[PDB]
Amino acid sequence: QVVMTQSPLSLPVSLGDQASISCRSSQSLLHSNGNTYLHWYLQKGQSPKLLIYKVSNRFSGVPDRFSGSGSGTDFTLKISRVEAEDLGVYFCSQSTHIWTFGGGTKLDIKRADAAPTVSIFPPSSEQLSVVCFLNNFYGVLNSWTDQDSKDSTYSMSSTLTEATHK
Amino acid sequence: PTVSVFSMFRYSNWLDKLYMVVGTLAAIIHGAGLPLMMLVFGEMTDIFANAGNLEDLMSNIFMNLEEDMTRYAYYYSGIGAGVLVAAYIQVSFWCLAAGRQIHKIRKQFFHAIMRQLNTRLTDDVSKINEGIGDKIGMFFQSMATFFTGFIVGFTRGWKLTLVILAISPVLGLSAAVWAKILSSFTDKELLAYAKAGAVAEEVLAAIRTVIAFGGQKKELERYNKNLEEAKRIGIKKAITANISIGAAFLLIYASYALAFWYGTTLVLSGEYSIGQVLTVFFSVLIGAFSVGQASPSIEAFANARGAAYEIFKIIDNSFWRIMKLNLTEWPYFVVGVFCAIINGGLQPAFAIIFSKIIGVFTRIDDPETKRQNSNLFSLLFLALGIISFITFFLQGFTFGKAGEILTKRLRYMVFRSMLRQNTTGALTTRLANDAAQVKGAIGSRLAVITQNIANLGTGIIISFIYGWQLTLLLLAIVPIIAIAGVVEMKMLSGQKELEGSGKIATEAEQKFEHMYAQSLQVPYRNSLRKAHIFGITFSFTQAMMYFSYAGCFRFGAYLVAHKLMSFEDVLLVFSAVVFGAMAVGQVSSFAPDYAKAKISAAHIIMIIEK
Amino acid sequence: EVQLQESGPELVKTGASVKISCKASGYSFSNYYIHWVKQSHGKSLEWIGFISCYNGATFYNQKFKGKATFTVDNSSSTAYMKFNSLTFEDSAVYYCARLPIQFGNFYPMDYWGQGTTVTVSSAKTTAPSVYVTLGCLVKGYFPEPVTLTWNSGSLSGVHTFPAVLQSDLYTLSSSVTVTSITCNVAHPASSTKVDKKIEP
Ligand SMILES: COc1cc2c(cc1OC)CN(CCc1ccc(NC(=O)c3cccc4c(=O)c5cccc(OC)c5[nH]c34)cc1)CC2
Ligand SMILES: COc1cc2c(cc1OC)CN(CCc1ccc(NC(=O)c3cccc4c(=O)c5cccc(OC)c5[nH]c34)cc1)CC2
Ligand SMILES: COc1cc2c(cc1OC)CN(CCc1ccc(NC(=O)c3cccc4c(=O)c5cccc(OC)c5[nH]c34)cc1)CC2
Repeated sequence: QVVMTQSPLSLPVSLGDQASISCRSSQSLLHSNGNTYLHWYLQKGQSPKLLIYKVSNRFSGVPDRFSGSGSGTDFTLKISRVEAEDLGVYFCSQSTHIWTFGGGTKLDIKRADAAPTVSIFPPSSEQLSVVCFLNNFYGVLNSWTDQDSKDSTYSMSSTLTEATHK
Repeated sequence: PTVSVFSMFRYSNWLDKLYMVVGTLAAIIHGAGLPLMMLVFGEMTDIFANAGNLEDLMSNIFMNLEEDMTRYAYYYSGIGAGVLVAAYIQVSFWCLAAGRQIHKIRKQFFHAIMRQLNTRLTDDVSKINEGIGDKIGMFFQSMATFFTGFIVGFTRGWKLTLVILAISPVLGLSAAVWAKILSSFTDKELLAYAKAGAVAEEVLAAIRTVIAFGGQKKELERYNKNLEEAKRIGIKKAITANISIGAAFLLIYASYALAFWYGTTLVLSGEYSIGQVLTVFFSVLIGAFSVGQASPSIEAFANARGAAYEIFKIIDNSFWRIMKLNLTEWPYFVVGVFCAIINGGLQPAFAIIFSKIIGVFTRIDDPETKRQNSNLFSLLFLALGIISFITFFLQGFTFGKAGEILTKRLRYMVFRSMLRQNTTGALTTRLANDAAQVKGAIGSRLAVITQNIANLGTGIIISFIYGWQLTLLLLAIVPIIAIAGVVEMKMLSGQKELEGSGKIATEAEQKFEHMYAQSLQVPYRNSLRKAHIFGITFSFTQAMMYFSYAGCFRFGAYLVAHKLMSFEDVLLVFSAVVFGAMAVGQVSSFAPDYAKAKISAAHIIMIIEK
Repeated sequence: EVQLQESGPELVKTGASVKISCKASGYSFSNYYIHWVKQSHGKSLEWIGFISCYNGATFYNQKFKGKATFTVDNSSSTAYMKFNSLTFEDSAVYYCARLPIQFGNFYPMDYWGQGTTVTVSSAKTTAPSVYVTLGCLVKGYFPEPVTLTWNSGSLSGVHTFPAVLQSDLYTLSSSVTVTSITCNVAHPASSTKVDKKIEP
């Protein structure tokens, strides 16, 4: 089974700039017939859509922003001008040795860093568990929100039944 | 000048009307049988293709192929048995109705010609017979083939059916011109010699005057000046007939090229399957060709209505010495034999190209490589068409020109030896027929044998290379498939026992007509028996073509499932062997009686050396 | 258009069976395979197998043989995948994709279904327990979802975190932030509407 590895598990980008997503197989994807069967899909609760196939061919109806390159065990998908309808999860797929897929790379909006607004809460005593809230940054369990649609930072909740940021 | 369509059948009783009705129903059923065959053939092809694609896919990592092919063997055999019965009933009932009516007509005409004109009693009744018999069953069968083929086409794939519609007018016109050329070929040959046959008869009828006045060297020149025109008409016919049939062949192969280019486009786009393409293409193409083939029937019916007018009005009121004859035409013979080799070798070339373009779709490959291969094989269909046009024309033209040169020379030196000297009828026949048949023992024999060798021998060799087990199985039925082709062309062409009763009519009341009626009994019974005999012969040879499918593809399923063969090889062997046997039969149906031709040559050589 | 409409979300009891469907439209159904792909949370997609939409011939990934079963209804143009003896490890999103039969693996899976989420849980319907930054802890309920609002949709600054399994029972927390309020929790499956006011 060929193992496909995507180097940036998360890729912070900026609207209008450029993005490049890498894929690397545990074994050469060049077929004995001279073709390399590596494809790139985009996933948004919608169906995955094929963008690039056979390394560099753009699918029908795909904008000219998406391009693909790569040779053997090393492939790349470049988005030239990251628009706002491109934020999603891009994953690679091989079909040379058979089907295996890459782990996916999520495109995220890049912004200036921020610090967590850590807030502690003692048990409400109506019972117990302790809750930490780390808001607006860029026997225990954790839960993360997705990137906010406006300010575009993250938030985190931790509950037990410190904050190591950059 | 023509009688009514209803008044044409006024001598039919309840039994004849029943024969016509049931024969027409059987004709409709028989004609509907080939498009259903193509439907089943497409489904079978798709079974094989899907199995092959799945095996190609799971290579590195056919279970039900034989079980699936038993059902299709059953469908093939059921259609074949239905066609056997329906073809028998059609041919038999139409011949019986025609024979009973022609008998009643002959008796009534001779009764009326004496209750009161020999051509009208011999040849006109034969024209009526040719008009109201088999040809009507043919016509209904071909109409059914056309309609059913186009229904199957539009139900399986309307896009491809429309693309072949755009071509079907030209295909039906080609088939019509082809069949008309075939029908009128011998009549035109007899007509060309008419002006010289007149001079021959009028000199041989007054020979004493001629050799008394010493006009030998002048009657010879009259005959020669007319023989030149007969030869020129023969050359022109050899040009035009062969260029027309070559254009028809070219059009068939170009239809293959176009329909398969478009169909492979539809298969590579995922919209069609290759079996669907095969079904649609073969259905629509065979239907469009059948339409054309059904036009001699209309011409014959019109001629029957024309002939019935006069009648109903009257009623109402050494092989080495033979070859050395044609020796100065060795250039024509070299070119013709080369072209006959290339012409016969087009059936195995087609088998290869066809099997390859279909085997492109029975295993997986890159879509770009599949598009390239499909384009290449469509182009190869077109190249086959061009080559067939050229070589068919050249073979026909060179052999026809050599035959014309030989016929003119033989007529000339035969006349010269008769003048440098056995009734006049016998001599006119020796000049009109015996001289015109010596070519049948040279150029026609050479062409037929060379073409049949280059076709079936090459087919059988490459079939033994690709799949010897299937080739061995199909060799057992090769003779029957060839005979099926022969019988089918003889049946389409409509191809003496009345001469005895022609004497009682030529002599001439009630006693004479009673003698005539009694004289007709033996040929009447002979025709009523030949109706059944030919019906069963035709139906059996037709059904064997349907049974070949069942046998070949059941054994091919076995071989493909046990890995001894591929579906592409099974297709190649089927095409090559089976349809080369059919082509061998079709070509051999044009060969003239070699025995009669050698006899004619012997008589000609006797007269020339006398 | 080519469309592969998948069935809807399914919540199943552990050890039971579920059949999910993929209804194809806009193309010749029988010229393609339907592949099934599984995606667990935070993992790579995983190929389960395919079935031929022509004759129903299947092929299963070795890990899934006996665990899943593909069928095809050629009349309705639908493909089905059925599980047996579902366990918690089968909670995932399942996609269908089509592959041309003519090209095999020499072609991508060009069109996909939108995905069917399958949650295999053995728990029984349970009502939640509801316990400047303020927040609510909606702990120990089943099944999802649970609607949380502050002052009945009156307010900005909210931060509803996704629900997390804690021993077969979801938990959830919220976060309102306002400089110097009611908390309405609506669980339909329990038909509960608890409105707690936060007090210092
Ligand atoms: C009644 O008319 C005709 C009678 C004759 C000839 C031509 C006629 O009409 C044009 C040629 N004479 C000289 C010998 C002679 C030389 C060459 C051939 N080889 C051919 O392939 C051929 C030639 C003419 C027509 C056809 C077809 O129709 C035909 C139809 C279906 C299938 C065919 O092959 C697969 C066909 N093949 C031919 C045959 C024979 C013999 C008598
Ligand atoms: C490579 O694929 C293909 C190749 C081909 C075909 C189809 C293919 O693919 C589906 C169709 N073949 C088709 C051959 C083909 C052509 C024409 C015909 N008509 C007649 O015989 C015929 C019809 C009506 C009246 C008469 C006569 O009064 C008549 C009188 C005297 C002599 C005759 O003749 C010996 C006569 N004959 C006829 C039959 C068969 C060609 C090759
Ligand atoms: C049940 O089958 C058949 C029954 C009958 C005939 C033909 C049948 O089979 C097609 C002839 N009929 C009268 C009309 C008639 C005349 C001639 C033809 N010539 C051809 O089709 C043909 C010519 C040359 C080469 C090939 C091929 O390499 C070939 C390969 C695969 C499949 C094919 O075709 C399904 C092929 N065809 C042909 C057809 C039709 C009556 C009985």
